Amino acid sequence: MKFTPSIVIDAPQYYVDHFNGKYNVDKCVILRDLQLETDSESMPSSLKHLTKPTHILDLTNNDLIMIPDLSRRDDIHTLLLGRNNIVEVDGRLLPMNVQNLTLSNNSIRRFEDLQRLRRAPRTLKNLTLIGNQVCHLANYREHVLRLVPHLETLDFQNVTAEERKSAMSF
Amino acid sequence: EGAEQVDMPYWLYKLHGLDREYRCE
RNA sequence: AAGUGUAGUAUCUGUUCUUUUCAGUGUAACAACUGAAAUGACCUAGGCUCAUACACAUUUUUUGGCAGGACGGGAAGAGGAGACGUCGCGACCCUCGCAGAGUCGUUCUUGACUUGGUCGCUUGAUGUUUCUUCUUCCCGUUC
Repeated sequence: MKFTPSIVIDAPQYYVDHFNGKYNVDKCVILRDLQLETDSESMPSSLKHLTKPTHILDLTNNDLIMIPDLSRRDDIHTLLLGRNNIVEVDGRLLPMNVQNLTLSNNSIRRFEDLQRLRRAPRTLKNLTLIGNQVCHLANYREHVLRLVPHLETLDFQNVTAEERKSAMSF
Repeated sequence: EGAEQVDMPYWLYKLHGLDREYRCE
C-alpha cells in the first residue's frame, strides 16, 4: 500500500529501452526507478532508498494525489505520472535536471495549480498535461507557455515563437 | 540465551517377524 | 519336634532396547554377534544426480611527461562579436509505407553465401581559435 523501502529493494529493476538506468521498488506494491505501475501508490515517500541511481520513474496507474515528498535526486530526468489523480504540484520540487514530466490523465483543474512548474529552472523541456480538466479551460496553451517558457514541447506539440509572442500579448 | 548461574513394540515386531523388508513379485 | 546331597526342570518378578547404513559370522529366515562410518548441494518416499617460467627496450601495465545583505536566471536602457565545423524547435517541403536486409538447404526453427536530406531560429545546443562593465524591475536559495 505505502511506498516503503522494503518495497524499494526488489521490483523488476532494469534499464529503460532508452538505456535510462534505474532500480525498481516492489516487495508487494508501488515502485520507483523504473515501473511504479499498478500498486495503488497514495503518497510518494521514502525516495531516499532510491539513493539516486535512476534516470526515470514510471509512476503510472497509481492513486497519487499530489507530487511532493521528493528527496533530492540529481539523476532523475523523466517522470511518467500517467493515470493517477494529481490535483496539485508541490512547488519546491526543484529536482535539478528534471527534463520530462508526464501528467497525462490526471485531475489538475486550475491554471494556478500549474504555476509550480515554472520553478523547474531550464530543464523541464517536455511536459504533457493532456487528459486533464485544465486543458479545456480557455487560453490553456498560452498560459502554460507564458508561465513556464522553459518548456520546448507541450502536449507533444512544439512551442513556437508565434504563440510565444501571443502569450506575451496576453 | 538462558544459561544463568546462581549467587513402539520395537523388539516385539522383530520377535514376531514384522516390519522387515520383503516384496511379492 | 525339625533338618540332607547329587544332577536337572519349570515358573514369577526385577533389569536391558534401535541415529542410520554397509560387509562378515550366524540363523530355517530371523534374531544375535563381529568390524567401519560422510560431508556438502538440489528437486516432488524417491535420484542410470553431482563433488571431495614469465607480464621495465618501439603497438597496450612499469609512462615523453611536467608546466536588510549575497548568489544565480530572464528582460530593458547606456558606454560580447567574426570563422570552421558537429547534433537539435518549426515547415510552405520532400517523400508514402510492417518490416540490418536479400536469396537457398533442411525441418517446425536454424547453417551457408553476398552487400531524416534541405531551408529558417523570428534572438536552438556545443568544442577549437584570435582580438577587446554599470543601473532598474521580477522570480528562486541562504543568513
